[PDB]
Amino acid sequence: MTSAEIRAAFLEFFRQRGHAVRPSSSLVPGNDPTLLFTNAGMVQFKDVFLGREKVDFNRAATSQRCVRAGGKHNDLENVGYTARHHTFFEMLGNFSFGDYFKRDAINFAWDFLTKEMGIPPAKLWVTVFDEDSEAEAIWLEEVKIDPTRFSRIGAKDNFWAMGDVGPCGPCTEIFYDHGEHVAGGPPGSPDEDGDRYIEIWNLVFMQYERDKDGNLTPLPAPSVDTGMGLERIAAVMQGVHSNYEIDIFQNLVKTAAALAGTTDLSNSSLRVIADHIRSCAFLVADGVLPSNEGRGYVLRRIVRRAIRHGYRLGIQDTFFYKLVAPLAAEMGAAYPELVKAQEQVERVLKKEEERFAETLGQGMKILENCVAKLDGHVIPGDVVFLLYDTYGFPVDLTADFAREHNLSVDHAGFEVEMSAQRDRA
Amino acid sequence: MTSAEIRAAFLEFFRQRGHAVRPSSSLVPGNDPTLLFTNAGMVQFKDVFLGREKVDFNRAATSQRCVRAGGKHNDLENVGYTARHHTFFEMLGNFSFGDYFKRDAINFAWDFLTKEMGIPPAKLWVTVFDEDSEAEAIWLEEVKIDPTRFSRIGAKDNFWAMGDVGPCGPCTEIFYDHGEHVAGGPPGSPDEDGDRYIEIWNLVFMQYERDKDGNLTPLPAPSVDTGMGLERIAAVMQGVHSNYEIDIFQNLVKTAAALAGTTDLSNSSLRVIADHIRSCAFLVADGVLPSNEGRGYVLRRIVRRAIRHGYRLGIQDTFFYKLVAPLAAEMGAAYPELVKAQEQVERVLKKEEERFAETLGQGMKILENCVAKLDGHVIPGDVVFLLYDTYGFPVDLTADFAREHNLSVDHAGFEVEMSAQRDRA
Ligand SMILES: Nc1ncnc2c1ncn2[C@@H]1O[C@H](COP(=O)(O)OP(=O)(O)OP(=O)(O)O)[C@@H](O)[C@H]1O
Ligand SMILES: Nc1ncnc2c1ncn2[C@@H]1O[C@H](COP(=O)(O)OP(=O)(O)OP(=O)(O)O)[C@@H](O)[C@H]1O
Repeated sequence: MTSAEIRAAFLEFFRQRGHAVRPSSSLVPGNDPTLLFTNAGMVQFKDVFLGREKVDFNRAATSQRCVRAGGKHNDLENVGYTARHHTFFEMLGNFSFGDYFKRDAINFAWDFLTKEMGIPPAKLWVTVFDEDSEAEAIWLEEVKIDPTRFSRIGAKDNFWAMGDVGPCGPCTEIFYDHGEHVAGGPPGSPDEDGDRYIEIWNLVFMQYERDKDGNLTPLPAPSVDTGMGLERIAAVMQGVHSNYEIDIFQNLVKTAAALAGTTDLSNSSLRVIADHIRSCAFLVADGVLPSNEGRGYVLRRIVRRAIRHGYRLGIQDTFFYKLVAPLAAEMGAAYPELVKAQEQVERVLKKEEERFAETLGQGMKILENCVAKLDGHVIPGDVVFLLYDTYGFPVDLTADFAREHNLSVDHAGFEVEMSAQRDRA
Repeated sequence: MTSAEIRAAFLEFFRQRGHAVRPSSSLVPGNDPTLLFTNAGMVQFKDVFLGREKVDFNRAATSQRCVRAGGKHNDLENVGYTARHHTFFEMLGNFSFGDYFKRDAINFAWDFLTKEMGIPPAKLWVTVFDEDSEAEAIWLEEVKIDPTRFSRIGAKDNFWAMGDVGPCGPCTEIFYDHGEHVAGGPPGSPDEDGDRYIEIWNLVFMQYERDKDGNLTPLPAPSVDTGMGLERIAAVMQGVHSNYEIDIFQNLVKTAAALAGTTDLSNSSLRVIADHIRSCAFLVADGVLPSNEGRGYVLRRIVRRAIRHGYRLGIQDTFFYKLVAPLAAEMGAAYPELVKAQEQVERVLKKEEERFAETLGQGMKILENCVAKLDGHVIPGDVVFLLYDTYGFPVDLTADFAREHNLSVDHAGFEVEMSAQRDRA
């Protein structure tokens, strides 16, 4: 089953159950100058959940484009290192605005995974907040799932809050078990962080409200916000362990491999490049341009990290913008604004890669020389600062190179150099 | 080697190296109204490290009484469940106020452990911050420790900051390996939290200054603060795996066993009672009295949790204050104020146990009845609030009973009940 078929089936399943299918919001948040990029389906509905905005539907469903490259939800460093993390991904979500609550949300998700998608329950694993007896009863006594594939988890993973004040409540999560050929343990075990038991669907129950003085009260109309990664469930439905092996990435990875002259289609730097073109092209299409401040600098950082991975692969000629075309062919039916903006996106990414290529090769020679002469395992702060200040290397780009060689960078020493520079500038 | 001999050998070792041996400060912090209790040897010297207070010595050593039962980390819930956690413990520390730095600090610690204490290097394990090449070079190239018993760890465990602003810097830690008979893995492994590799000594290097804007600059006079748990090194030096098996706790546990009429010195509630008399008696000796606010409520909570464990053991008469006498006999030479205050401490703890005994028996009947009839795994919030509001059960005491029966408590439901109560007023 293709990713496009899963996306369409998800939305139709919830439309049949009375959910208004709404378009994805932009990656640039409209009403939040404190959020870098839209990072969940919830973002555009935040004022509805708060009761600050009224809409003519009380349940909705979206496939929301998200980027997690900043804040605590920063998966940029996991890209290329796990089977399950992207910068750009689509979050399939259903929302209840004071309408249904835990019973329907749990039944909707279980019906979709086990009935519409036909996933064997023996491959699924469920977690609840360990103080949420309602969710546990619904799962164990109503749905009647296997209680040996069930974990009760504390507030760090399974209790959610919109902020210090505002709505909060427990969460329940559904995981897919990729089997004994993948390292890792089930949720709650010391090895839960492995790629074997992958979190597929997170259901948030807005149950309580905390006021400015800290009082907790019950929400007058409890609400639901859920989120499932399209790529992870597509991997499940296409029989592969890594998100990068699904249909949606095949043309991207093949094109990058051709541009690098390689047959190693599983190469981690090709996967990084395929991930980064998605976030970079969609970010530009949503109006972000490279810069040295704010949202433009996150875009600049990801673009330049993609260029460096091409350098690592031996690519000698401008290449990154050539992946906009297979991306738009693959995803343009779902995201026509990408097709409409394709030429402008290519021009922005070409220009940025050319700007960085002015200094990349010379900066890489310095780095390679540093590693060759290095006594310890830490690239020194003055070298990091030199690459940043003279060669346009973001610190995290240098650190990404370093980690490929089992090295770290001296972040504190770099910050000391920055402070010394501010005094001189 | 007895705990008192280790304490004295530690202080003398550093006195021989020019350290002013200074007395422990009180458990009640004087110059930090946001800290509940003194939780490290650093606390009384914070203003010296900050340069706000001048002293006639630039290097020092203390055996500091600490309580960690609130705030960050908070080890109250670990007491009785691990070989290594207390509420009250003594932290052996050496301090450099802009004097020596990483090299001396590392050699001082390795000399004390491997030469003064004679601990085999093969039983020790060292961690450094993974960006601290100075610490790594000193250990590996100067001291020349076994590089296979060495871990590079990230900023969460091996980078320290005094606050959002102020001094910060890398840490290096020394662990003792209790061997194959104890579960757990080395620092940095998924199973690092086990009791096999126990952290003995933490060395903090104040190397940088972070300002209100987030900028780092080098500290004008780098400084050192170290801390080593007396009980953990005493277990090592006495050939036992658990803190509760050292000389000080052999006496306390045996006395508790006599009060409970049992020969089963391995009963976990005896270890809890033995730990809690230390925190409760020293807190009272330092002038804290039970109350329903602030520091007095933490004392009240620990006292009442100790009483609840006596109830679990079947103790039928007022008992907790009777452990003050063996505590004073065991620790009174090092802490004469405990001897001076012994009768006052006894009276305070007796009165609190008597005040609580008015309702403990009835509340326990409710709790036992609730457990017998309970559907699910969560004690409901209204029962939690009843036990709190009418029977004087702190929420964490009820939760401590609950986990003994594989149960949790509904904290959010309790807070809802508290808000409902405020509304009725
Ligand atoms: N970086 C990512 N790459 C790919 N898929 C992701 C990524 N982040 C989240 N997802 C998918 O989106 C779903 C919803 O994300 P969300 O962050 O709300 O849940 P969560 O990961 O449990 O939250 P938290 O980690 O903060 O507890 C996840 O269950 C996962 O399937
Ligand atoms: N609750 C406790 N019970 C017994 N010993 C303790 C306790 N907390 C700390 N110690 C001992 O005191 C030493 C110094 O503790 P300190 O808090 O400075 O370091 P830490 O515990 O590594 O800090 P972190 O909170 O970052 O883990 C520890 O290495 C340990 O030997």
